[PDB]
Amino acid sequence: SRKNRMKRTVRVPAISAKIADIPPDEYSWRKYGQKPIKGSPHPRGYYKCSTFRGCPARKHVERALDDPAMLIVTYEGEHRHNQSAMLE
Ligand SMILES: [Zn+2]
Repeated sequence: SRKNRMKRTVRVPAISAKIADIPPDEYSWRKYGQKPIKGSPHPRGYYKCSTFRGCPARKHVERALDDPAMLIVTYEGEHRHNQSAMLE
């Protein structure tokens, strides 16, 4: 084997008045069901990235335990998008 990677980042926008656990993205996404984490209450949602076809990748959304306000995003697979797709 040729190999797959997982990366993590934390999201939390300062500018907006209210924090949403389902916030807006630069690109569209598709959502799958949600499943619980044992020992950590906080449902983890499964999402896929939809922007422009040919994009390989899947992602999961999780909430920070430090503070419920911060969001954790785990991306698998690389993302390649066309700027015109946003318009699009
Ligand atoms: Zn993507």
